[PDB]
Amino acid sequence: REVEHFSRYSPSPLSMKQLLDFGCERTSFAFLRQELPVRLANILKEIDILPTQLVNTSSVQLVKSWYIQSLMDLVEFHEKSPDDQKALSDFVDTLIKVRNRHHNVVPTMAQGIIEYKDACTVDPVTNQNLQYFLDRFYMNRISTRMLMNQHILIFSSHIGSIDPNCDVVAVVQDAFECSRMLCDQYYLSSPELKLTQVNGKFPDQPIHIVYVPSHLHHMLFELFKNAMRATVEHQENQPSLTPIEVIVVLGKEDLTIKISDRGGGVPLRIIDRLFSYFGYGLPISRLYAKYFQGDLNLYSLSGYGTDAIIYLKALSSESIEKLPVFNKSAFKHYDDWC
Amino acid sequence: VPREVEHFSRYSPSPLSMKQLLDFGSENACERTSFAFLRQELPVRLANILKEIDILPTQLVNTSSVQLVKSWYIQSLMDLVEFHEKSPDDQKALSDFVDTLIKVRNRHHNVVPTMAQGIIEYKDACTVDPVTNQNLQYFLDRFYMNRISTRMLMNQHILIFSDSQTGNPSHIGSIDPNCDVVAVVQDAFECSRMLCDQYYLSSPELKLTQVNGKFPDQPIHIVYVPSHLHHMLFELFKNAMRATVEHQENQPSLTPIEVIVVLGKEDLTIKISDRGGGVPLRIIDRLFSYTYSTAPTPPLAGFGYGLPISRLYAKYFQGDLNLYSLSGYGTDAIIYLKALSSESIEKLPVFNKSAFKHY
Ligand SMILES: Nc1ncnc2c1ncn2[C@@H]1O[C@H](COP(=O)(O)OP(=O)(O)O)[C@@H](O)[C@H]1O
Ligand SMILES: N#Cc1c[nH]c2ncccc12
Ligand SMILES: [Mg+2]
Repeated sequence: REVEHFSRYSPSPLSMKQLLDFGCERTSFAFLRQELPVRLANILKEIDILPTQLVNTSSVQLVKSWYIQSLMDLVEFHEKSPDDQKALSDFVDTLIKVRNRHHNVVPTMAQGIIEYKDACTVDPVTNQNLQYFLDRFYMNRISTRMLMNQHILIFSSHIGSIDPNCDVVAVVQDAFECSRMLCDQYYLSSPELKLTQVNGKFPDQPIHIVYVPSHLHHMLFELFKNAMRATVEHQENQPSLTPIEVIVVLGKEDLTIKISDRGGGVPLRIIDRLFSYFGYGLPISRLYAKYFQGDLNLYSLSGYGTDAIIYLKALSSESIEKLPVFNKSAFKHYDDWC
Repeated sequence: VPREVEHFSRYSPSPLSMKQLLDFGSENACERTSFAFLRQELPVRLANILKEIDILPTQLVNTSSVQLVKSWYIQSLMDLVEFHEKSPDDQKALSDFVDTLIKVRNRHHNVVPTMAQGIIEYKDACTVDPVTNQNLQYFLDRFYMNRISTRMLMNQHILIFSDSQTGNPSHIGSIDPNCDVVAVVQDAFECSRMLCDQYYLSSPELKLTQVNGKFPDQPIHIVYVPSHLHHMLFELFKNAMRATVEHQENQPSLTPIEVIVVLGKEDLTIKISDRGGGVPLRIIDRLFSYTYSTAPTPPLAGFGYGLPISRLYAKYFQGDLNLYSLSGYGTDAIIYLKALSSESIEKLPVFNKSAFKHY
């Protein structure tokens, strides 16, 4: 019942500036007790149009059961007053419970997908719909986790998960070292980092933007793992490893990071496969980039190496949630060239 | 439209590979067979695009420029259908067919500027331009790709079977089976340099590197149409040179344009890198719209055809062209070409229900 009702609302996207300028507990409580059920209900309605053999997997049934229970947990606060202190404190406890309940959503959904794909025939249309759904499902989770964690961290130098002066280069170095450690453990060697930076907006000044560092770290860690693996495997018959070159550029509207390796590249024919849905790190990393209207692209030189590029909005006011909405256009989405 | 247009528009174009075009021009060279194919295929391709011309905005179709293009295509279609009664064994028919292709080629010589002129007028008289009108962008990709394909096929026949039009001795028609990619890069760069020097009295240098992953240390060759490759590189070099000079105009020297040519198992990839300040990601898509240009409309820049037309040439044989920019620093332009001639297959538009739906 509650699912159908709240699915009629459209999600309300927030800017990073809103999350900053705002971060009153009563206001956050009133907003989130409405907004989180809306987002949960919207994606629940989309789960119901997936193939029947996929929805009936124990994994998708778990996700659906968790999301429905969290929606009901949150809807129960609509009968409470924002002035009710126990309700404010219980709301924090409930968000923590919901976050704990959703801790394993990503690997559980992935398990359902893998089980369905391995067991059943998947026509090309269905395969494209699964890509469409998974992008939207995982973006939806990124967004609910973002909002809930903001309220938890603030009300239970950063404003919640947002660093208003994110040291981009420092995140790049941290993500690279994380990948380096795993590369050394597995291969006994790893490429070095050759980093340069260009502050076009503020010449010679350090590069800072408003951003969620954990998101940026996730994107860079995944790209570095892939670039290090490609370098080591492509150059296994070599004494030394070519470095991974990174340039960080702050323009007027955009913050760009380009990661270059000489790991042999990938044929253009199959480059898109890397973004197909464990092999989920790259498509999810692109979701993180697009979440606040950024983007993540790969362009490879098969036989030589690969360039990975992250785009982020440089202005917090333009960093607005990109949210999926279950509406006529979505349902409809589910030969002019030879 | 004439009955011949309606009839032949019902057929789908038949795409060929460069391997076929090569074979049909050398070992499998049979003038009769090429005649039999082209006298049907060229009407089909002309009729298919003529149907899409009819559904353009009435204010655009009625420009003298578009009406002329339509009149040219119809006459060429009629010229070709007149050969449907003749026998391939008729040597006079084969000779007349060559003469007719030369006539059609000369007639279509000014199609691209004529169509572009029409778009310009339709923009001044109605404020409608491909930048904001997705239907016009959609049509122009298909119209220009269609012309690329018909010019390709007719030129192949002319340059192989005509008495006086022999083309390049080392080529099979317009196809170089051993295209020296790096040599075309250098030639295109020099062409762009000469034009850049006339607008700015300076031009960046070329820093070229090459990697033959498929045949290490060997010169990089693929089967390709060098004129098409030259056009793409020339347009991308013009863009990189303008961006570089104007962005570094207060600097004692110019950073070079860096080019890497890589031959892999399936791909030939050319990346052109500049330090010309880059482009905001927001407007990246706008860049590939016909007529979009940050320069005033006039030539070095301003007509806004470089990127979309160059992308058409790349995609014509299943390649691609992308642009990735670091706003505030520079831009990487990347060309992808198929390394195998058997996979270099014509990418052709077809007029059908799907096409009609897009409009
Ligand atoms: N390498 C580059 N660096 C910066 N901007 C570029 C680059 N290449 C293209 N552009 C932008 O894309 C626009 C469209 O380019 P193009 O289609 O070649 O037409 P034109 O060169 O006539 O403008 C240009 O006006 C320019 O603003
Ligand atoms: N992300 C990423 C990658 C960066 N380099 C790569 N080389 C081969 C395959 C994937 C990648
Ligand atoms: Mg240009």
